[PDB]
Amino acid sequence: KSGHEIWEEFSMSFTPAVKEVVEFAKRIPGFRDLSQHDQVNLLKAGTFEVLMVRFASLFDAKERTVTFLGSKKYSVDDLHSMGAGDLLNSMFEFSEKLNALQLSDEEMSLFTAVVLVSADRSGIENVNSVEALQETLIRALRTLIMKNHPNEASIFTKLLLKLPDLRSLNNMHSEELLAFK
Repeated sequence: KSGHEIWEEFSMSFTPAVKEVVEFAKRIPGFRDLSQHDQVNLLKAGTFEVLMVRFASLFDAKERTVTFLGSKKYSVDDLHSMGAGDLLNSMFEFSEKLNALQLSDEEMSLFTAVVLVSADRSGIENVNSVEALQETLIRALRTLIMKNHPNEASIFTKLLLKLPDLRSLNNMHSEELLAFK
């Protein structure tokens, strides 16, 4: 219910959501050909970030209300009372900005590929391999946004900036989330 009891609505979700990530990444072109080490280490290390990008749809910047799977609604303007970490706050700010970007289906999910393969290299053997792939996936993402967002160019680089921002969200707020299973 009340104050910080909102983590039960976000709780239940996103750890079940862990595995949607693994299949998604299964469809990523070239992923399955990376070292079995790295693929999992990369999944392990960027999953959280993929969730961030992916739960941005949960928030309605227009109505300033996130809606969890199960569809109980709150408000970023209420629950910042409510004791609701400051995470879901941080989640607000990030997601409406990325939401403003008005990506498309095809784009939003390519961006997401690039975000997984961009995951912290720390646990990774073949980084030179993993950068080959990000740089390729980051190819398709340049022309698609130039294609679909022609005098809207900036969207491309404004996406490359979201990345350490997610880096940080991850290394700031991870401790309390994926550790559910």
